Amino acid sequence: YFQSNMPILLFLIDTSASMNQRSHLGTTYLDTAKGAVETFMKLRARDPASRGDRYMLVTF
Amino acid sequence: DSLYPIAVLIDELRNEDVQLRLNSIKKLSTIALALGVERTRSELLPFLTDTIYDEDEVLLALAEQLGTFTTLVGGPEYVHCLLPPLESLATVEETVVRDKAVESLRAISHEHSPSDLEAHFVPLVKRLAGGDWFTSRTSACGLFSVCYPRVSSAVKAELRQYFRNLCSDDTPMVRRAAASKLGEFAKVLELDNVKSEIIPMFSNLASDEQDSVRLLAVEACVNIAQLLPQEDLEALVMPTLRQAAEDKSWRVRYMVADKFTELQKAVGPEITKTDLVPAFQNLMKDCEAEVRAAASHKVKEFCENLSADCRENVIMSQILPCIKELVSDANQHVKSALASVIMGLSPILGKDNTIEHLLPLFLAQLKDECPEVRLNIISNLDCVNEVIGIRQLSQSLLPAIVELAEDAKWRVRLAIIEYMPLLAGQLGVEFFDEKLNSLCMAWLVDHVYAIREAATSNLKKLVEKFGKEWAHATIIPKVLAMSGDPNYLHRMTTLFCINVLSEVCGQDITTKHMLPTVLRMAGDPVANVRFNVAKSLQKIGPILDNSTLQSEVKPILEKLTQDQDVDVKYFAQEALTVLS
Amino acid sequence: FTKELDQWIEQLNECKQLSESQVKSLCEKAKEILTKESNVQEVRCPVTVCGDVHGQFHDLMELFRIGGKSPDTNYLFMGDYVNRGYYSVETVTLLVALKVRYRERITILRGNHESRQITQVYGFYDECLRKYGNANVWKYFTDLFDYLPLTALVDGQIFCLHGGLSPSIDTLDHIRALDRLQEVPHEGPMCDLLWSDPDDRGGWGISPRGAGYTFGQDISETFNHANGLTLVSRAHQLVMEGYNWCHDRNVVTIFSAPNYCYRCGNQAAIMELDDTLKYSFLQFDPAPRR
Ligand SMILES: [Mn+2]
Ligand SMILES: [Mn+2]
Repeated sequence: YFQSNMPILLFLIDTSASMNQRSHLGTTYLDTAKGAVETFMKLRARDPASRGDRYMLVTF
Repeated sequence: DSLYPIAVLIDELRNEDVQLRLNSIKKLSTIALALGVERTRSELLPFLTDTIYDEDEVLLALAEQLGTFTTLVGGPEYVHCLLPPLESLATVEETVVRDKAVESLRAISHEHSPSDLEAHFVPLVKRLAGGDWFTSRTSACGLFSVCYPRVSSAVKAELRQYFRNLCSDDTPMVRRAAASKLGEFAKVLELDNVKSEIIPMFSNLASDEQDSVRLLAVEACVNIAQLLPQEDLEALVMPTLRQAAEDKSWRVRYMVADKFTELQKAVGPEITKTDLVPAFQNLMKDCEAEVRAAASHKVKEFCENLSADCRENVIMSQILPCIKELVSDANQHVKSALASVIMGLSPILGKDNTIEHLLPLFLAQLKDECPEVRLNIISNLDCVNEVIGIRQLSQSLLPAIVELAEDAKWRVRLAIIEYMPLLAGQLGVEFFDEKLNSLCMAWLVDHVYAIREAATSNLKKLVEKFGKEWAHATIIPKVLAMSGDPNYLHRMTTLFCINVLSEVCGQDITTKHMLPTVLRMAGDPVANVRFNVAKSLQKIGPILDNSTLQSEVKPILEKLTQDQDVDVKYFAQEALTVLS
Repeated sequence: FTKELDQWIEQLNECKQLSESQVKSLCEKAKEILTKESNVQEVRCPVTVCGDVHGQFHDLMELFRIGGKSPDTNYLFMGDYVNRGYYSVETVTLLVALKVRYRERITILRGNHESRQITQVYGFYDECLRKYGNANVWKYFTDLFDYLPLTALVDGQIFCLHGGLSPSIDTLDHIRALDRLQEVPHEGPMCDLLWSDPDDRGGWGISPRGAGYTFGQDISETFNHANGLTLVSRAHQLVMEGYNWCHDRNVVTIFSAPNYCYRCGNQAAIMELDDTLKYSFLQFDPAPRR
């Protein structure tokens, strides 16, 4: 009746220009955020339930 | 005590590093030499046999070692003691170890004398063929060909019986090994015994359920046909070849196709005329592309080997329409396979037949989209040239090959370059200048270096044919223009052209036209051009007049031998020595 | 000494390996030659730039037939001479021999496969064992790989390199300041130069590989502007057409290994740069093998 087995992962990435600040890594905050989303999905993919996950992207 | 080489110092080397184990096995000769030969046979070889290891490379090295162990075991007399450990190696799951063990077994077979072969080797073969595991059974197949020639007749009949049983075994890979080794095994047998024992089982192999065994049967079909007398092939081999050529599996038909020429050679021409040409026909007209390509490459070899009295009739009545349909084949590999051999039919058919029938087929393949087709067609242009002369070449094929001098793939252009001397040698100065001289010049500025090199080498032959006045009027001005080019590749190309041109242009032209251009390139900014100038001055030194050496060539080489680039220094000083 | 080197080059052109002692002496000479080279080698303008060869010896012979013979043609090789090929030993030995014989005509950079771990995993070690029976030749070559320059700089404009750019590297002075005498690390400035790739993204990113970064067009634009470069020549990635322009002509990838793993069916290209930096890519197909 309702599919709760397909979770929605909405990512609200801050795209304000303040996210151009550079860490000690030499990458920007936005680069860290993109890498964080990628790492999040790499970690999520270990779970077999990760199939059917809806990934969404909204910005500022 | 820990000093016995046999057990101790060997079973301690089972460390994680495999390379140490291979090193121990590689140097197994030294431990054996340290031990007494009687002690070796008593203690070393039973240890090798009884113990079982589980590393493929060590086992392979061990099997390779045992093939040369006859000197360190007590000579050929006691060589039978090497049979148990190799037997243990012949029963392993890994196939490569099994093949190496069989190779070692048949290598030490020669060391045995007939009596020992009957006493020890033949029971070993019986055990291997009679083993519970199929691996030993396949291993036994390769052992028949070396034990057979040097045993008694009763033992030979026994060997025939066990090979027949092995061939008729229920296990597939055993049948595969038996079919693979059937050709080698039947080589040494008696001919009547071949007919009685080998042939019925061979025909049974060709009619088996599995397709790989049938493939190996057709593989062995060539040797089996070659062995037999010609009066027997209509009833023994030919029905089997007819069965095989119509097999459902395309692999069996394919490997029939590659073996077709050898079948033709073996069975004799009249049998081929009667029975092989429909088999060849429906192999070329077959549905599968692989078998069509396999048959296409055998067309020249097949047709050339027929009887000349009935040869051309066979070709035009059966082969030629099938060729016409293959030239327009959908698959490019079939067309390429046909292209590599199609020009070979020109001397066979004759001049008029080639013009009326083969020449449109050449033209169609010369304009094919596939580069392999175009490349394979041009490579055999000398044959059609010698057959139809050059008037027909200029009429029919010259516009097509001129279009191929600008081909996308450079190997096509390389073939055209390689075939320019022939045309030049068979055509006049006027016609060549009208059509082909610009083509010869267009290649000197090609992107590919191999094309430029081939064109440079081709200029030497062109000057040899058409004289040096023609070179001074047509060749030299377009070469000298390349010296002023901003790309250093083209300047180096002129240096290479001068290298090959000084030899044929003579003393005067080299001295007054080519040398001043060579000398002015010593001030080039590219070091590559500079040391190639040094190389050229070395090379055109002999064919220059001796008066301008010390006056003109020597100062430039002296300036170059103190240059800043080390390579320019080296080649300049090498030139200085060669000038003497 | 030079005659013997010429004999080795003639022999190696026919795909016959050298003996262990020959490889030892060759790598000794190559070490003493590669000590003097900077991390950012300076290459004069007329040069041919080649990408990965990866041990495909006959494809290297096709490359020489296309671009020309050394020393007549100046060559810049951007690493990855070993692994994924059947003739890694012959390939790397010929390239090292050409470097020793023709010092100023050959530039051989370090690829990401010029390391002990990658060679151990991906078949250069296995090939050395098969062709020599001991790992001493592998030891000599891997010790020599530490000596290879990281990057080159043609005319001061074109920045040849194997992998790409690093978040920690902003200038060429940083590259010149690196200590390249070491095994390539898993993380750090030296790893990215051999492991990074360009991407159609914004800014930096995590490489799909286990090492390096992936960088967008703005990264290469800022790098080129800050370092006065007009182009970043590159290798390290399969290109179906042999070469590909990226980042609005700021980066070009060059792959010189046609039919890369003998299955990819790719073309191979080489960037021929003439005296006046006018480039031209020579695409070529794999050689006909007997
Ligand atoms: Mn790479
Ligand atoms: Mn690579």
